[PDB]
Amino acid sequence: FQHMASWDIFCSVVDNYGDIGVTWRLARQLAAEHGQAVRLWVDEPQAFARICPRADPVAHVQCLDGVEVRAWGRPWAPVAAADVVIEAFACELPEAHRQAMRERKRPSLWLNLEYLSAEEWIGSCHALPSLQACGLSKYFFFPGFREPSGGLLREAGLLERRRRFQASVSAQDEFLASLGVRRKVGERLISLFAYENPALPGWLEQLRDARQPSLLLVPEGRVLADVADWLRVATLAVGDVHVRDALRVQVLPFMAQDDYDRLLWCCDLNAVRGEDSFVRAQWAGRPLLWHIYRTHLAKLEAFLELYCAGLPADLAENLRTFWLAWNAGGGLAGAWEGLERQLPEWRREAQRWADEQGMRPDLAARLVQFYADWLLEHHHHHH
Ligand SMILES: Cc1cn([C@H]2C[C@H](O)[C@@H](COP(=O)(O)OP(=O)(O)O)O2)c(=O)[nH]c1=O
Repeated sequence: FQHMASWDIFCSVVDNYGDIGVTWRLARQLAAEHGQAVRLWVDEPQAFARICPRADPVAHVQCLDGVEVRAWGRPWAPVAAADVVIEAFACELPEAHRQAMRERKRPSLWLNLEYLSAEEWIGSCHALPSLQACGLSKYFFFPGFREPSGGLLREAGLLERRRRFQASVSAQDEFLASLGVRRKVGERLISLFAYENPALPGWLEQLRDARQPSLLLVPEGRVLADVADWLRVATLAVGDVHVRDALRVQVLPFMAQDDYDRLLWCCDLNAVRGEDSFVRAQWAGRPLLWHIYRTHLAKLEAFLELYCAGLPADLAENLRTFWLAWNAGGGLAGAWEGLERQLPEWRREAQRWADEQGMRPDLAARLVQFYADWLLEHHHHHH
C-alpha cells in the first residue's frame, strides 16, 4: 500500500513556453517523486511538444513520465474531478469541472498557482483562502524566494547532480559535443535566451571588442533575428557559427527541458527570461541575466534587492545597472565593462545563492504538504 492523491493541473498557453514549462515540471515531479496520479490539461499541445520532444502533439491523451497529458477541449468534455485541482496562473476552470469538484463527497482542494515574485507582500497572501460563489474556496499559492511562500520548484537531488556535472570536464565536453559545440581554451561560454531586446547590439559590440573571447550560444527562438541583424546575415540556422573578433556566435536547437539545464550548467553566464529558465539559471549556480517582458519593474527591483543583498557593493551596483538597462533597452556599456571583471566573484556568490535556496523545502513538497494538512483539517484531525 501507498497513499496516493489525484491532481488536475490546468494550463492555458497564452504566449511563450514558461507557463507550460512550469506546470509540466510540477506535474512530472508530483508523479515521479511523490507517486501521485496527475492529469495535466493543456489548451495548446504544440507548445508542450516544444519543451517535451517525446510528446505526440496530435494525441488527445498520452502518458509521459507518469503524467496523463490531456488536451483541454473546446468544448470541454466532462470528467470527474481530482482530489486537488490546480488552476495555474488564473487560467479559469471549465464550468463542468467546478461542478464535478463540488459534487465529490470530499470536494476537491482548489489551488491557484501564482507567478513567482520576490516582492515581500506575497508572504501576506500565500495560502490565502477565497470563498467562491459556488461555495468552494480556492487557495492562492505564491512561489517565493523567502518565507512565508510556496518556495521554488526543485527536483530531488538536483544540486548534487549539478555539482557532479560541473566537476566533470568530460561530462560537459560530451554534452556540448552532442549540440555540435566545442569550447576553446580560455573562451567564456554565454547562453542567450531572451525576448526581442534593443540593448542586445550594444552588448554584442562589447563582447566583440573585448580582450577575452566569448562563445555565445543561442537556442533558436525570438532573439535570433536580432542576432542575425547584428551579424548582418540574412539567415541564421541551427549549427551556424559566426566569428566577430573576440565573439563567436553559434546557433543551438531548441532542446528538451533537461538538456537546457545541462546547457545552463556548462555556461559561465546564462541570459534567461520569463519564470522557469530564470529559476533554472539560479540552480545552475552561475551568473545570470534576466529578461522580463515589459508593471514588470516591481518584480525586477524586488529580486535585485534580495539577490544583491549578499554581494559586494561594487558587484551589486554593476549587476543592478546592467540588469535594469537590459530590461530598458540600452545603456549597457559602463555596466558590462565593470561587471565582466567581477564574473569570478559573482560566480562564487551565485553558488552560495543556489546552496542557500537549496536548503529550503521545494515547492512540490510544499504543495503535497499543503494537501496533507488541508485534508487532516477538513476531517478535524490532529496533525
Ligand atoms: C531555450 C530553451 C528553453 N526551454 C524551456 C525552459 C523553460 O521551461 C521554457 C521557457 O519558459 P520561461 O523560462 O519561463 O520563459 P518564457 O515564458 O518567456 O518562454 O522553455 C527548453 O525546454 N529548451 C530550450 O532550449
